[PDB]
Order: sequence, then C-alpha cells, then structure tokens
Amino acid sequence: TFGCTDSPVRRERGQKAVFCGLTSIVWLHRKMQDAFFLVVGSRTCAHLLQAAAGVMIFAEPRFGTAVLEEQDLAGLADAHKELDREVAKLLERRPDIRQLFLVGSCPSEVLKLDLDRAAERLSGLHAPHVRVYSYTGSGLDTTFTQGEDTCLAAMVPTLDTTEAAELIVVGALPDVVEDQCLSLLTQLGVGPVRMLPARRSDIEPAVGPNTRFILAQPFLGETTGALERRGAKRIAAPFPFGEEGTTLWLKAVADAYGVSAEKFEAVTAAPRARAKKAIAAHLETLTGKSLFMFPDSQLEIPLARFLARECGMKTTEIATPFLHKAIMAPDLALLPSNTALTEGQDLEAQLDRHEAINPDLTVCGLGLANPLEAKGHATKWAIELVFTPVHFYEQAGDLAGLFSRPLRRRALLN
Amino acid sequence: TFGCTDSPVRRERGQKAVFCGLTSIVWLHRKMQDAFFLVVGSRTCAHLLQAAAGVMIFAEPRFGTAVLEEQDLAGLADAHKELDREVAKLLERRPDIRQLFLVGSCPSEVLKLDLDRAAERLSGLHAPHVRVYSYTGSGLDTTFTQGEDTCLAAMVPTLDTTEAAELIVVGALPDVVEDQCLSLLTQLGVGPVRMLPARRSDIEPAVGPNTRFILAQPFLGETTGALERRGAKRIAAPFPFGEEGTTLWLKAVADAYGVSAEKFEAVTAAPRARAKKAIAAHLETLTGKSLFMFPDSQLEIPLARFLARECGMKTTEIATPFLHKAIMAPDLALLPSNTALTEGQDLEAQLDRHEAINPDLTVCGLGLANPLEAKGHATKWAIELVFTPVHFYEQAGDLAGLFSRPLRRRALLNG
Amino acid sequence: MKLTLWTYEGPPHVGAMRVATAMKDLQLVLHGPQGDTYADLLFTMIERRNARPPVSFSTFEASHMGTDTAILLKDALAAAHARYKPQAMAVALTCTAELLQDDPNGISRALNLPVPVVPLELPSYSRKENYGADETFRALVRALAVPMERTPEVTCNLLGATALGFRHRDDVAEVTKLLATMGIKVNVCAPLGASPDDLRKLGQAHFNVLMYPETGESAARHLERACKQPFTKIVPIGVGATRDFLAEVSKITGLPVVTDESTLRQPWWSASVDSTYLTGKRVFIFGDGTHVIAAARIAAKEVGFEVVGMGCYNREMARPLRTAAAEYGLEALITDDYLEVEKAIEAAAPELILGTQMERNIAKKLGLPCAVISAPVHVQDFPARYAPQMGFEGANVLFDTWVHPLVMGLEEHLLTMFRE
Amino acid sequence: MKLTLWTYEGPPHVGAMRVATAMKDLQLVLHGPQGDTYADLLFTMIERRNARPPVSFSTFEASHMGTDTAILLKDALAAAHARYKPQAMAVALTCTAELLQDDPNGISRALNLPVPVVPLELPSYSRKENYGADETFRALVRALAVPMERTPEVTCNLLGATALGFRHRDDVAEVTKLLATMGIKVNVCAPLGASPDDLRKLGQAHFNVLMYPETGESAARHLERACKQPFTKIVPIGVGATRDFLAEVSKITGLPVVTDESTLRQPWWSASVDSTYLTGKRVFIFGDGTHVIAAARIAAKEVGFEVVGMGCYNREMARPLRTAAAEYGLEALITDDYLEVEKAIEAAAPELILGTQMERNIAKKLGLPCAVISAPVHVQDFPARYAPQMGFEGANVLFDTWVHPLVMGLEEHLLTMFRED
Ligand code: SF4
Ligand code: SF4
Repeated sequence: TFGCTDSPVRRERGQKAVFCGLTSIVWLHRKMQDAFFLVVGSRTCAHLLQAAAGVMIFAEPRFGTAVLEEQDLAGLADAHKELDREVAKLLERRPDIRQLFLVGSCPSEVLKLDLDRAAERLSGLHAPHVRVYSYTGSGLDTTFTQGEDTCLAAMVPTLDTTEAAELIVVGALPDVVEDQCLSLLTQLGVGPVRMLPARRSDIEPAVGPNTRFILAQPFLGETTGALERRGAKRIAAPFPFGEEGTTLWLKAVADAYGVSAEKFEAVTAAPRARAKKAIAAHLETLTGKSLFMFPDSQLEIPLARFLARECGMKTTEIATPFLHKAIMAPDLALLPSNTALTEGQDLEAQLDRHEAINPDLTVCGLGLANPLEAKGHATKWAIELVFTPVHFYEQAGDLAGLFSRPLRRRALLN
Repeated sequence: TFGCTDSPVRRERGQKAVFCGLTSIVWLHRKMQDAFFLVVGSRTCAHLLQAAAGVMIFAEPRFGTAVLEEQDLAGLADAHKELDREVAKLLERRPDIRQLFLVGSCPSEVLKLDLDRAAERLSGLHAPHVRVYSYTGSGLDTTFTQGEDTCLAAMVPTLDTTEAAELIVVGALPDVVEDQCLSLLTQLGVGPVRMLPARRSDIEPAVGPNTRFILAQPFLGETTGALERRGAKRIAAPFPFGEEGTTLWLKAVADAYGVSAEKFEAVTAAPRARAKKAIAAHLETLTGKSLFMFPDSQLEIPLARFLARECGMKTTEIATPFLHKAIMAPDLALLPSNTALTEGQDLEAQLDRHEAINPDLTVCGLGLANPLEAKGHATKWAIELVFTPVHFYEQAGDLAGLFSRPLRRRALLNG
Repeated sequence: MKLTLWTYEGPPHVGAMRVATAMKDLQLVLHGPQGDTYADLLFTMIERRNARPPVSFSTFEASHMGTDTAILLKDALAAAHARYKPQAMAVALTCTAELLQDDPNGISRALNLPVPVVPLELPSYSRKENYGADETFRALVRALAVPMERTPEVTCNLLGATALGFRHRDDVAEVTKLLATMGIKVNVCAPLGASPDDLRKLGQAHFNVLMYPETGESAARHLERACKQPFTKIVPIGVGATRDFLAEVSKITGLPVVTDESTLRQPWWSASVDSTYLTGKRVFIFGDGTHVIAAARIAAKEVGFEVVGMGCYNREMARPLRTAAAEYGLEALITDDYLEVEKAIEAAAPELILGTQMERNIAKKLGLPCAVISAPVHVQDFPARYAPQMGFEGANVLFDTWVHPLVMGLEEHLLTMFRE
Repeated sequence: MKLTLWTYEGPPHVGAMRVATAMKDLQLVLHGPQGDTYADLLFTMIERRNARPPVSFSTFEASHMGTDTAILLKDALAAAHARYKPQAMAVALTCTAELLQDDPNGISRALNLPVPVVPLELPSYSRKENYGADETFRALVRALAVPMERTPEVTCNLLGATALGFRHRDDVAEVTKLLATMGIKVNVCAPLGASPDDLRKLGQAHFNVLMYPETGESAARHLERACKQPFTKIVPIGVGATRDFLAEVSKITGLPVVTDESTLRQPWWSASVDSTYLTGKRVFIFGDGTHVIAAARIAAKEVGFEVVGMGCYNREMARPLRTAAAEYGLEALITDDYLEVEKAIEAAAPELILGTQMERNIAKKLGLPCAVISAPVHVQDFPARYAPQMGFEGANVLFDTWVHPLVMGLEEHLLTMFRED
C-alpha cells in the first residue's frame, strides 16, 4: 500500500518541455551575496535569463551573460582573451564581488571553449580578491535545478580541509527556512551546522573525513558525489516537506548525533502539531483528488509523497527529469504503491497518457499550463515550488495551500 | 496715449460668473499656519470648497464647514448651542490651532445667524489659547479675493497698539515672493517690516498713528479702511507686477522713508535687468496682441497695465468685480487711454461685447474657458493668477509666461 | 450641524444641473446667490464640454434682497427664454433661496411663457445630488410624457444617463450595441442626449432599460404606471449581470437572447493561470449602491476575491445594498463620512480597495492598491478613450483596471525586497 | 562578446515563433537543444494563449550528439507532420544548431513530405528577433504567393501583424474599421490569423497595408514585385498620420476618403484648457523605430510637448529614425544597450519618458513619469480591454495613456508639498 522501492520506472526521451540549468542562477545568486554568475552563451541564453528573472532583471542582479558574436565563433585563442577582457571589465565595475562563476551554455560547449581552463587562468590573475569557478548550466547537460547541482559540485574541490565533525546542510534555501532549520537543529543539541552554499564566500563550510552532510534538496547528485570524494558521509533522509518529511529528516540527523528520543519529542512536539493543523485547513478540497506531475525539478516525488500521505491525494503518473536511486530511496519507500513513475520525458506520448488519466490536478510548466486549462484540466505551475518557501514545519500549510488554491479557484469560478 | 484716470467706467449689474469669498480660504489658510477656517453654511458651500481646493482636500487642510441641517433652520437658541459644541469638538481634535475664523455664508446670513456675537462668546470660552474672529465670505457680500480682505479687516481692530514707525505689507503673498520683498526692503535700509497676515498668530503686526502700510494686492479696500481707523497711513503705489510695477512700488516705499536715489538705483539695478531680460523672451508672441479680461479677482487692471506697457499688448475691455478709485489711481494713470473699463457684469451682455471685439487673448474663469475655446477664442484661465507666484522682479518672466503659453500652444497645435 | 471636509455628493440643485446639462434645448433657472455658478466648472472642466451649461442664476446679492429677489427670478426666467428659445424650462431653488419666501411656481406661472416651465422641489438641507437628478428627471417626465401607441418594431428607452455620470457616455454606447444584437433599437435615451420633445415621445417604447437607479428610478416607476412600461431591475455591469439583464430583457419582450462574444476576454483572462494568485485577495468595496453591488458580484464570482467589506454613501440604495451584502456574510456600511470609511478599511485590512477618489487617497496613505469604480471622480476618470463599465467591453475594462494596481503593488514590493 | 543583462530583442528564431504562432495550420520545427522551449512561456503567459504554440524542437542533448542530431531533426519534422497534418511547415536553426553541420533544407527534401516545408536562414549571432520575424514571413510569402486575378471589389492585405506584437490584435481591428469606412474590405491579414492556404491568395488583393515595417516590409517588397501590389508607407499612429495614411490609400485606389469621427476625441482633449499645462513639457522617446517616429509627431504636433530625445533599439530602422530626428533638430540614439538609454535620459532631464518596459524601470528609479509605447512589454500591456495605438481610437487611447502619469506625478508632488514641504 505504501512501497515504491521496487516500482519499475518508465525511462523516456524525446520532445521535452523543461528548463535548462541556467534558470537556477535566478534564485541561486540571491542566496550567495558575494557571487556573480557570468554565462557564456548566445542571445537565447540572455533572453531565457530575462524571462526567468521577471522584475528581478531591473534590480541590478548579480548575473549576466557574455553573449557570443560572429568573431567569437572561431577560434579558441582569441575568444579566451576576449572573455578576459569582459571579466576584467566586470570585476572593476563591481569590486564587492569575491566569487565569479563562468557558466557553460549549449553554444559554448559545442564551440568547445574550455571554461574550466578560463576559471583557472582568471583565478591566477584576479587572486587573491576573486576566486573563479566553472560549471555547466547548458540544456545539453542539465535540467532546471541540476544547475544548482553542478554549481555546488564545482565549489567542493576547493573548500577548506578540516578534521572537525560538523554537519553540512546542502541546498540553497530561503533564509527564513534556513534559520528555522538552524534553530531546530541547535535546540536539538546538534552543532555546529553550516550551509552549502553559505550566504557569503568567506563563510563557506569546511570538509574532511569526519564531516557529515544531509541534503535538503533532492537534485544534489553530483554535489553528493563530490563531498563523498572529500571523505564526507551522507545522512539519508526523506525530504523535509510537510509534518512527516520534516520530522523524518530531523530524526535522521538526531539519530546520527545520538540525541535521545526524549529530546526529539520535546523540541519537535509544538512545531509538529502546529504544522499538521495548518495542513488540515486544506484537507477539505484535497482529499481524494487525483494528482499528475510533469517532470521539472526533481521535487515531484517528495512532493507527491507529501500530498498523498498528508493531504489524502491519489497519485497517477509522477514524472521527474532525473531519479537518483539512492538519494530518493527514503521517499520512494513512502510513496503509494500504485504510482506510475517516469524518469525523463517524451512530451506527445506523456500528454496522451495525461489525457487518458484525466487527473483532477496537474503540476506542469507555464508552457503547458494554460493550454491544459483550456482543455478543462486544473493545473498548478511547477516553477513556483522552487522559489517559494516550502520546506520544514512553518511552511507546510503554505505548501498544501499551493495545491489547494487552483482547485478552489476552479470551484469558485464555476 | 496712457491714462484712464478720467475714463468712464461701466457699472454693470446682472448675471454673474464669479466665485464667492469662501474661495479665498483655500490659499489663505496655507499662509496662516496657525489658523483654522470654519464656514458656517450649507452643503453648497462645502461642495465649493471641495471643488476649489481640488487635491488639497486630501491633505488635511485647516478649514471645514459646519453644514446647517434642517433642525438648525427652526430656532436660533439651538444653533448657537450647536456651533459651540462643534467648535469645542474641533479645538480638542486640533490643540495647535490658535486662531479660529467663523466665516459667514449666504445661508448663515439669510438665517440671521449672528456670527459676530458667536465669535465673542467662543473667544471668551477659549482664552487665552485661541482667539476667534468672524467675517463674511458669502456670495451676497463678497467676490473671490474680497474674502481675504474681509478676513484681514476682521483682525485689524484686535491687533496690538504701538507708536513705532514701521512698514506693513498687506496681502498674503507666496513664501518665496515675501522673502524677496523683505530682502529688497532690507537692502534699501527700510527698518523692521511685517506682513499682514503674518505666518503665525503670535507675530502679527502692531498698529499706531505712525505705522505705514502698502498693499501688495489690489483687493484690500476694507483692510485699508480698518488700518486707517487705527491711525496708519497708506503708501500709494501701482501694484508690483513686472519690472516697472515692482520698481514703482519699491520707489514709493523708498521715497516715503527718505532712502537716497543712489541707494535705490544700485539696490534695484540688477534685479531690474534680470526681469527685463526674462520678459523679452515673451515679446515676439505677445506684442501687438489684443487683450480682453473678464472680472474675477481685481488683479486685472494692474495686470492689463503690465501686459500693455511691458509686453506690448493692446487692451480692449478690462473688467473688475470692484474698482476702488484711490487704490487703483496709480495703475489707472498708466493704462492705455483706449481701455474700456468695467466694474461688475451682466454676463450675457459682456459675452456679446466680447464676441464683437474678437480679442486675441481672453482672461476668464473655468466656466467660460472651454466654451470660448470652442468658438475659436484663445483663453487664459484667471484663477491661476491668484495662486502662482507672480509679483516682484524674480517672477516677472513667469508672469508673462502665463499669457504667452496659451497663444503658443494655439500656434503649435494648428500650423 | 455636521463638521464637513469631504462630501461625496453636492446639493440637489447640482443634480438638477446634471439633468439639464445632459439634455438639449432645455433651460434650467436656479434661484440663488451670486457665487453659485462655481458648479459650471464641473461640467466644463471635468466633462471637458464645448458649451456653457444650459443653467443660469437669478444672482441675488446683499444690495438686492427683500422684494428684489422675486423680481430677479422673473428677470432670469424671461431672459433665459428670450435668448435661447428652449422647448421647455425648469425652475428651482438653491439652498440659500430655500430660506426665502419666493414661490418659483407662482412667479413662473404669472410670467405665462409660451413653453412649459417645470418647477422643481429639492430639499437642500435633507437631500443631496443624486436625489436632485432623480427628482428633476421624474418631474420633467411627469410633465412631458404621454400615453402613446407602441412603435411597430420592438424598442426601449434608456433611462438615467446624465451629465457628470461615471462612464455614462460609454455605458450608453455599449448597452445600445448589445440591445442591437438582440434586434432591439433605442427609442429615446434620457436625460443624456434628450430634448423635451424627445421626452414627449417616451410612451411609444415597449419597455425601459433602467441604467442608473440613483438618477432614473423615479422616472421609470412613473413610466410604468403612466405608459404601462416595464423596467429592467438588473444593471448590466459584470458578465454574469449582463446575461441576467439579457435574460430579463428576453422575458420582457419575448425575443430570444442573442450575443456577440467574439470580443469578451475577461472570463478567459480570469480563468488563466496568471490570475490564480488573485484567489482570496481581500477586497473592500465602497462608492454608490449600483456600482458597489455590481463590483461585489464580479470580485467574488468572476475574479475570485474575498469581499471583506462593502458599503455606499447614498441612502437611496441602502436596502438593495444591505440585501446584497448579506449574501457575502457582511453587514453593509452606510455612511457619507470618509473618516468612517477610513475606520472600516483599517479594521478590515484589505489587500485591494475598490472605491471613489476619496478611497484612492485613503489607499495612498495606507500604501494599498486601489482602483476607482464609482463617482465622485476628478478629470482623470472622464477619459478620451472608450471606457464603459457595462456589458462585455466593460467586463474587459474592469478586469484590466482592478488587476493593474495589484500587479503594480506586488511589483513595487518585490523590487524593494531585492536591492540590499 | 558583449556583456548583457537586458536585451530589447530575442534571437531570430523567436521571431520565427512569432510568425508561426500568429498563424493557423502551420507547424514550425526548430533544430535546437532541450531547454529552448522556455520561449513557449512568452506566447502562453504573456499573450495569454489557450493552445501550445505550433512549435517543436528536435531536443538534442549531450548523450545523443554527433550523427544523431540529423536523425532528431528528421524525427521531429515527421512527427509534427503526422500529428497536426498542417497545410505547410517551416524549419529553422536555433543558435546552437547554427554551430552544427546539419542542413535543414536537404534533410526535409529527403523526407519528401506531402506539404511544403520552408527552410529558413536565421543568423543567430548577427541578427535578432524582428529580423527573424521579417525573414520568416518573407520566405513563407515567397513560397506560397502567386500572380493572381484581382478581386472585383477593391480589397487589400494587412501585412506584418504577429504573435507577441505590441497591440497587434486591436491595431488590426481598428485599421479594418477605417478601411471598411472607405468601402475597402481586407483580403487576408498575415501573418496574424492566416493559414498557408490564406497566403496563396495574397495576390488577388489590389494593394498592401504595411502595418509594421519591422516584421512585414520584406514581404511587402516581394509582393510589389510578384503581384504588382504597392504598399502603404505610412503607419496610422496619431491623428495626422492616420489622415496621411487615408490620403495615401486614396491615391493608390482612386477612392475618396470617408472618415467617421463621431468618436475621435483626442483633438478636442488636447485643445481644451486642461491640456494647456502640457505645453513645452520635455519628452524623451524610445522603442522600436515605427512607434518612436509615430509617437514623436503626436508629442510635438498633436499634444504640444517638446521632443528632447529620440532613439530606437531596432537597427533595421536606423535610417528612417535618423531622418525623422533631424526634423526635430535631434540626433537619433541608435543603441541596444539600456545603459546608453539611461545616460541619454539623464543628460536630457525629460519630464516624461516614452518607451519600453525597460524605460518604465529607468523612469521609476529616477521618479519620472513614464508611459509605454513599444515592445518589449510585460503582461499588463497585453490587455483584455480594447487598446489600439492606431487610428482614431488609438489617438484617444494614446492621449489618456501619456497624460495619466503626468497628472499622477503632479498630484503626488502637490500633496507632498501640501503636507508639509
Ligand atoms: S537550452 Fe542552451 S542555448 Fe537554450 S538558453 Fe539554455 S544554455 Fe542557452
Ligand atoms: S455663493 Fe453663498 S451659498 Fe454659494 S457656496 Fe458661496 S457662501 Fe455658499
């Protein structure tokens, strides 16, 4: 009734309606105060960032894109020198920047400019004030949130060495959510804990053989791999969505640090009851409703787990752009057994299955959403889930609220 | 060809398109930071104050009206009792008010509501913190700017007595203009000079048999009389509009105080040049153009004087709601002798004369402006002339600008 | 006496002017003091009019009171008639003249003009603007309309459009276009655009469209009894209200309801995904009765807001409003005191305010999104562009207009939240 | 490499999507990587469209490159034909695909489909969005239009209206009204609303109305050769330009100008006394060339502003704009760099700024009144209400829209001064 550990997942390729990893820059740079994200790409890449950022584009944000010209299409030597020109320009125009990310696009990769080598070279040149890194955010390599994965993974080799046994909570979270996490862990007797990424470049966590880390976001595969290469050990936990997920997440950490069942129950009691009361308000319109999820962010499985177990929703097809079998084990073990799981996407075929299922609520991209509304399907746009505070106790009702709203608007208007 | 001293003025009566004196509160209260203006009148009066104030109504202005209700119409024992409760309630809300004006309206006047007596009663009940005055701003008694006059007159008998020889400048002027006035008079060596009204209630001028006063505004007939009753003597001058108006006004002060020609000519030389330069940028458009002015504020004669002499305009009919001969003597002596002068109006008769004259530019109120523009007549709306800085040297080009603009717009918009 | 700063309505005589200016070839003569002409500003400035309002005042002042006031009225009446030769006239008292003993009806009849002069009774100390217009129009109609044979093809009158009406111009144009789609032509539209001779032709219409209860309800009731004409009870502001209106019109006439919806965009705009953040936004609604009731139904049932406060300034619409508000679980706020509005707004803590110009200003002070749905209203709300509140284009207009302030507010709030 | 935050235009292939999405019964297939479907959000969210754009991508990624990229393009052309049975199709390269070796023409010639498939050359590293749109429409018209028997009645085509066009929807409606008033019916309106079959029947129209040069001129020039149809060179934005337009149409057709002006209110509005304070007000105008040129004439000659700066981001329009600016004694600012715009604005200290959504934001930062006259634009400027820029209702709309922020600015300034400067 609740095991998806062994469910055979449909793997599909074909036409996709998903975002590339560049999109991740939009809400990543907000977290990392010292950082600047320079894409090397085409006008398309700049246009995407513009669309993805909305009004943030007018807020002098800490990203931009060196857009390729004819001259740059051949050949290497000259292009690299041209990149340095733009990077040197940028750095004096904004001197408070201490971290520069050279982000790879589809155009740059086909052109085979070695941004890894450019980062190396610029680091030597702008040392010690600016460290410069390189990772890929291209549509060739990466889907939406995976851009955060490649970014953090590119930082790990260079983090400070330490033998201390501190905790690292991995994944960019809204500051309000981060603080709550810190507070709960601190009052559990777990410390010190640091975040990756940190808010500033000078307070990035150290790693070493005694380090423990726990993921707050499901899309952190390469980052996990990188931290393990430095000797850090992962704490396995389902993802902190809703009352149950948050408790379970927190429980895995408390078990790892020897915290008693007595402490756990006492620190956690009030926030738990509070979370499950906020959720109850949404239990009316959600119980019994069928759920379909197009692939976007790799949040779909944890979210479907939360919606079924805590909100009484029935699952149908739950799709994800990438499924890390080990990282997703705890949540897969909690998903209802009927769930059809899909890794990847073949759009026309997946839209045929969707139509046949006729689900009550569909999570999908903005490009699908209105066209599906017009065909009489209640939708919920996915992208909101990656920027709105949704993890941990205090946000559990809001999260439920994100899925009940479109359903009560459909009822209200007809 | 200058001089309308002996010119027959038309004394005209009938339909009128003019504002009552209540309208004056709108820009008067801004000057007297310490005062509140309570109209005792109808919803009509409230509606007017709202319309004239436009946007200022949303900025918590220091005025308001006690709207008479049906119960207030049947018995005068109740109304004086209601007004007291309404005042005490108002003064508790606003402890910082030091001067209260009970302003008479047409409805309060017909009702025979004795606001003079109410002002005395309330003044007893709220001393020493708030002095309360009474005056009329009714349509029956008063046209537009005459509301300032009745206001200032009402507070003249209550002013401190003094034997000091000092100058009073009468008329509420915009703050920047007042400052310039003061500077110029100080530079000339004219010892302590006060405005009526002052910016605050506790620095109002004193009056005595050696006080001198000069009017910045032509509509100050009753105030003039009340200051003379207290013993003061008026300095006659044309009104300070434009380079010449302003020079003659300053000159009259200078001559009264024994200031030397050397000092006058040197204090005045550069601001005189400045103003002449700024007016000249408006001559091309204005010179040879014919002017018609409907009655509104009493500024029209001195403004017509400025427009003809300093802007080469041609006067046709210039009308004023009230023509005080002694106060207007200096300006009248400077007007082109062709000028047809009117005091009052029968609206329909005046529009018939207007249609015949076919004037290049017409000053009139918002009631007539668009209607006139629709018949092809270029208009400049009068009310702007009461509330824009227009007096003295520094505002002389801006004053002219107010008249060149409507004619320049007309030319831009149609070839 | 009530201490008054802001007033939502002028005196009834301004409403009379509002009916006279709306019409053509009719002169209104008001017995009043020099100074009361300030109301002409309203029609020439706000409505941007190309002529003087067909209004004149006896213009008594201090030096001509007593037995002179009666004469001035007579002069004014005779002068108006000799000059403009109207088809009819109306005579009334200003508030100040209401305290005099002059009989306008007696004076006007002794003058014995060759056209009807209709004397109006407008209690200036108990009643206000909207009553002034409603009563003036009723008196005009009672004097001029006569039972007549019904037109061969199905026609109706439009009732209650006036000068200084909030979007009356474009409402008239829009309602005409949607009756024309059902094959119904307009007989006369009145006051707005009508002459007294048009008023004489009211009776040949089959029924009346009552567009504004505040300015047309009395004339409609009279025309029902005198000319056996039914009138529509539903005001077509809102998609839902427009359908019910057309269903009502169908019941009246027997004609089927036909619609042209090719240009109706509000329902899809509201259904689209970019509108789902509007769900449950707390809206406070103030203004006149007709517009508040209409807006409430749109807010709740078409846009998905939660109506969190509801009221109006005009007593004549108190009961329809109290009846409306109860369906939302709300008690109606009935008041003409903007300070009371301000208390009810703070207590309700809305996210959006739909109101008059006063409400725009309350909303500025509090830093809240606001849009204007009702008079009183400054020059801005008399637009050069087509801007109905009624029918299908009105539904489109309302949607853009209410949503714009919300997007601006969120957009400004997001900008300040990522700078530092 | 140019360091870029804001871009006034997107890549040429979005221009192609603008033309495809405007149309019905055409599939556009683009060779591009997974991820470029983000542009679908523009047509679905902004234009609030109720269908997926008729646009699909070959969707290549890292694991399937090399000789697979040609296979993927082939599959997508085949799949799009089999599913939507279009009347015709277009195929083009994304910017990344332009770096690859695959030839869209030869791939689709080999597939040998039962409908025309039009290849598009779109230089994605040198040209932009508007060019993409202008080229795509040109190629589609070259492909489909033929010499034809003229219609008995005087008809015309509307040329240049697309998806994501600033007020295209209502401009089309208003132009149709003013032509109908002269007894001129529209034959086909393209791309917006047309099918490939509709495009075949272009030649039978007597003449062409070139509504937007940026996205229609190239097609108009072709139809002038092929079907001997001359095209209108005047864009009917503003009262005067509308009259100059109708006059122009008179010469082309021989028909007399008949107007309905019962609802034209802008001239009386600006002549009225309320507008007198508008005289001499300093305005800075920016946007695409068409809307900047039109807006400037309105500003100077219809509302009475002083035009204090003019420019456009649209390089294809550089010459007409430079020529037009000379008339106002201004040097035209030709730039795609918002920072240059910001400098020019600061150096001109205008009292009103007319422009793009970017100019809205520059203005707000400086606290200057501002109105939008040109794309790019956010959601609001795609309204449910009737909102043309053209013809007589356009003139009314333009008046309300430009003046409102000035009265807001004056109102705000007045009551901050009122309490208590
Ligand atoms: S999918 Fe590739 S080319 Fe398209 S925006 Fe993303 S990185 Fe740039
Ligand atoms: S003219 Fe008289 S009644 Fe009319 S507003 Fe003025 S004071 Fe009041």
